[PDB]
Amino acid sequence: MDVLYSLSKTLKDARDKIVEGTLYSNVSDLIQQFNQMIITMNGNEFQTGGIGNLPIRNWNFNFGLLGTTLLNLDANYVETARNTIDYFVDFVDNVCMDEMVRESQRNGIAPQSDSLRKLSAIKFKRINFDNSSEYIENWNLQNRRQRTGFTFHKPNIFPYSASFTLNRSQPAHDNLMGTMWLNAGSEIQVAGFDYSCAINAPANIQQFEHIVPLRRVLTTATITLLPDAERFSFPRVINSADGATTWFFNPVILRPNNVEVEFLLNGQIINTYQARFGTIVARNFDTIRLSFQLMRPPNMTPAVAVLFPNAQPFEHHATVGLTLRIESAVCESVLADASETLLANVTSVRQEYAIPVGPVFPPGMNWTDLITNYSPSREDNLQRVFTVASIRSMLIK
Amino acid sequence: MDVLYSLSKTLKDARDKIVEGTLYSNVSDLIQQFNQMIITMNGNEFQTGGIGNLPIRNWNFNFGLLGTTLLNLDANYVETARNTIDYFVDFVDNVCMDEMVRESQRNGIAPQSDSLRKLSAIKFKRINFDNSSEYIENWNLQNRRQRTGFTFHKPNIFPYSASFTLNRSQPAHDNLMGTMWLNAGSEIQVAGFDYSCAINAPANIQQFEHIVPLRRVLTTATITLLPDAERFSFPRVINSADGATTWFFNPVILRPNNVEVEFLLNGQIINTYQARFGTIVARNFDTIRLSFQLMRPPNMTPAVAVLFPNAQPFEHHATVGLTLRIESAVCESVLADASETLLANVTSVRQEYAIPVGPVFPPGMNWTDLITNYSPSREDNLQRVFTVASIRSMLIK
Amino acid sequence: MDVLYSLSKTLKDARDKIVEGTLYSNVSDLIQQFNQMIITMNGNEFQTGGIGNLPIRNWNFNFGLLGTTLLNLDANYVETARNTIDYFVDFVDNVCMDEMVRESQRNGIAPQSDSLRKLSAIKFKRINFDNSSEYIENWNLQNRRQRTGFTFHKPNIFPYSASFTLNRSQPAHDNLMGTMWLNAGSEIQVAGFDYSCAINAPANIQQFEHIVPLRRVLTTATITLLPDAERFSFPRVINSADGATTWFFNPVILRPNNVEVEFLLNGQIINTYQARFGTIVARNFDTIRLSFQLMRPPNMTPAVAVLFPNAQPFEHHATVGLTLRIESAVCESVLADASETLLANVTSVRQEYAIPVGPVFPPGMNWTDLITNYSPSREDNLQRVFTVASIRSMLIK
Amino acid sequence: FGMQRMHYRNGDPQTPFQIAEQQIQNFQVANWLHFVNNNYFRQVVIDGV
Ligand SMILES: [Zn+2]
Repeated sequence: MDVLYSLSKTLKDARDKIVEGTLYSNVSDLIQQFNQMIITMNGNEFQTGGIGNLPIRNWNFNFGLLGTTLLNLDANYVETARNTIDYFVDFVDNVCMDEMVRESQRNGIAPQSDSLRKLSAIKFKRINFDNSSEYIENWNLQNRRQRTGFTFHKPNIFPYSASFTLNRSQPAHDNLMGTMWLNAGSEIQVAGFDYSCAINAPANIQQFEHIVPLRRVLTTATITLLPDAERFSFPRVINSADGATTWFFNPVILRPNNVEVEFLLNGQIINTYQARFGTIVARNFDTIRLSFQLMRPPNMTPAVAVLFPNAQPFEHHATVGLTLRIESAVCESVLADASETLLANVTSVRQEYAIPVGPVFPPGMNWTDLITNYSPSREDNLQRVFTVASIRSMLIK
Repeated sequence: MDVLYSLSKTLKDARDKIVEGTLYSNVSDLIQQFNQMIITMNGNEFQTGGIGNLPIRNWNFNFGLLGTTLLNLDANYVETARNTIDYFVDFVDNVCMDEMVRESQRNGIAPQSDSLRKLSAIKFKRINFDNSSEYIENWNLQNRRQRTGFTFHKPNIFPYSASFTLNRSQPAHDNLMGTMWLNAGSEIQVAGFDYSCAINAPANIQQFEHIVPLRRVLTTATITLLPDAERFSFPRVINSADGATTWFFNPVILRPNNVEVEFLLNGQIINTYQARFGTIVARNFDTIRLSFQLMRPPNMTPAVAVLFPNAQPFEHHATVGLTLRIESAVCESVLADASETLLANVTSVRQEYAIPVGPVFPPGMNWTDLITNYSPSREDNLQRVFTVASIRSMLIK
Repeated sequence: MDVLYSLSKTLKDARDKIVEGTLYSNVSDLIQQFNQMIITMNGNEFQTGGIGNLPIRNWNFNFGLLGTTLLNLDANYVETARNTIDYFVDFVDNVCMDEMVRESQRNGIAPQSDSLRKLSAIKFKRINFDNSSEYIENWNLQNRRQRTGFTFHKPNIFPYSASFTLNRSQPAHDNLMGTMWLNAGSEIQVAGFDYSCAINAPANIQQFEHIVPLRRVLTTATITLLPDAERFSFPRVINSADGATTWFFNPVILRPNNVEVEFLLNGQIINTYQARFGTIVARNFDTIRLSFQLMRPPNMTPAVAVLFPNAQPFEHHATVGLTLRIESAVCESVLADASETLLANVTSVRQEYAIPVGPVFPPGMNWTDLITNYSPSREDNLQRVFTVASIRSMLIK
Repeated sequence: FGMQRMHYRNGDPQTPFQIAEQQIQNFQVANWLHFVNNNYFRQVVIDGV
């Protein structure tokens, strides 16, 4: 993998630095690395493809070295360099695609493509250059069993889940108490509703709890916490738990009472925020516990009093809410985020070449299913494919 | 353009590497590049400005090479370097602004300012250095006819458009069926509404469709598709199509039925997702087709049954909807986005210097108009100004 | 601090470039820099910790220079290098934490830890290397008293503020005119409401204004403006200004007319946008003035007319809202934002080591309070701790 | 190695071995040349001297 990254990095540096008219002192070391790559690759043959519709291509290498005599690079030098670089970049592209379209249930971190297995040989180790990218750096750290970390903007951690739980219910669904929630990407929206508005609840308070566990531990996360859930604040017709019928939800929003957001790591309270909204920091956690109450307003004006009676015909249903967005985070594992295009690249290559479903990833690289069952084997395969995808995107635009 | 970027990169590397105490072995090659720049630029005269209120300024170059020999740079070396660096930074700033504030209907890509036209001469080619930044990479690739690529976070691909279509209407607007959408930036929010809740529709189903074309093809796009449109789930008073009167919209939200989101390229379905929400991937597409259905709940509790009558007076109007946000994408053409500041920089310079409306861009660089009539000449000029803006931001804060 | 950054930079380069198999021409200058660092740091005794629970650590340096006799670095060379690199990284990490957990009301920009004070000496200037990161570049520019600039995605420039203002009211809270808003992070969401729908207002128009003064001047800001406030478009029950009672708000949303957005600097309108939504640009501003109007629809169909009677008992309350979001901006001072992790890192270190509340920052690094009272001393200390956090984030995952 | 004669200009900042280690592909010869190029004494204070 490091050899593949080195090939990509040296080709990128060659395309950026070997330009007409530049001094040879700007490219002396780069050309030494390039000639080392050419010498190490010459005489070897590779084969990429043969899975799904990905074409089978044979790659041979016989390239003269780049010269070391000009004071300033000229058109001839750049033409030769680019004619070599184009072939090398195509070979890297196809190696990366072949690696991305493959997965393995056992030894998922190891190379899966024939070409990457060949490049894993010691003879190619001389083409190592530097490992400066975040993904390759974490690849090396993971190989060394050292602590890793990827910085994500809006991490796609929570699998899509729009659901509701009812703690009080009747077949008529006319006097309900419960919670509704949407967890998607980096957003949690939870609403606790009570149709009776806690008229008879002890102390005229109804308690609501929402426990969202994560499949991976996040660290140093910035979180925006807002005191309302706009997604559960308008009239709804919702099909019941079993789908046998439908119930009506006509909410009236009150402020959430005694809001407590706890970020727990292995069941230990790492961070706690009481009635604090806005930007907060969770340094280390694997589960989020949102606790909020609906308190019946002790004093009501006539309008609110008419809204909330003491008899069964509850036309308006009291509702409180919380919204929790994860703006940024750090995770020792790989995830999908709103900024990077690695999930997109892997999915796109697989869809384009009609790769059959394998034994590791769910069909079509469905992120919801993957992050719902983020097994260690799936994590190994996902890191491998994402690292090779980043290597590929280093060269392909 | 390449020469201008090389000047900016050389100056930035000079400012970041030539610091007191650093080993001269850390800056030997950079100093050779700096001396090459000084030699090439010596004896040449330039003029910038003369458009709008941008002042006219004349630039001459008579700087000597840096040649002092030491092991670690001292204060004298840094000061001598800083004088020349300051002058060159000012020159590059003014050249970049002069090029940003100019347009051309024909030959948009080509340099417009006289300073940049001079710098495009062959005798200046000896300052190229490394074209590593994304925008200069794409500039060179486009010149070489290779496929380009710009990665955007929340691309601004949709021209702002809030509208409604009434497939069934009366002058009283008591019984309406239709769709209601807002396309803005990277978000589509659409909602079909039916006041009769498909009481008389075939199979008690109403079908709504929404076709959003794109002015440019996006590739490897990750998209979040959620089943409710927040924007169109509240009571509204909306002016009619002709603006003569106003009508009342009082929605009650039902789950969208038989959702089908299709990403099509040249009328061919490239990607399709049925009844799947959360994160999805569209590898290549130029239009989005969202189909959804309002199905009358076959089973309803008394509250819902009262909500939906079969008579005329429709107090609650059945509404279904979808939200679709492009979190990240890749485009062959430049676009605005939420993470870049190039559009902001160009617009800011033009506004500050009161540049008269040119023949290409709309007044005030209105992004809605630009992305609506995103003509080829507009794309050429926009890429030129964005590349210049990136070059300038390499040096200016 | 430049010395600490150079230590971190050279250690990062050693980790990412001293890899098995790499040519020695790829690490020639890096090895020279590393040996320079070892020479300069040999024989110096440092101490870190002592504040809160941060352990007291003593650091001695008696290392040997890296070898230079291998054409290609092999496994033994890498292991030997890592032995010393680990110790240097640990020293840098502890220095960074000790500096982050400290603050000073006077000269908050000056180094606060003994280790950084000692590193500020002249003898350590030899370890300077290249200052290419954004934060160190701004640090050097600020020390030289030059321009400073940080680019923020969704800057956290608005202290959390969710409130309402009543311009017409009475104890019954059944005929209210006013405006309710939420300013949070990078989003302003305001909504002006009138219960009588301007039945008796002059020209059937009610004016609403909302002034948001930023605590720092933003520049080249890309902003999105949308014509509704989704957060104040559903029924709710709000506590009174004094908290004595609660009142009912039942919005019906109309289109805001005569929308004006003014971006002002020192009270002078710098940008003005009238009846324009979507992407807009503010080149230089420190205050945002949002003006909008509730216009009673001159013509109404019966369904609309029934909503707005001319007598007191108003059941539906006319509301018009605006939503403004700063997608991207540039600021001279440091701010938390959606993409960066510096605020999270500083808060995480302080929480983990239980640093007692100091005299500069608010308890627990509460960003709402910090940006509410962002005094010059707080700005200096925050820039210092953010620069140190960025320096530490290139070594610690 | 069948390489063209090194036209070495007097006063060149690099020595013939320094040039040859770059121009030569054979690992044994290149490694030996590199050792000769980067081989130095080591200044060490031993017993106060
Ligand atoms: Zn974002």
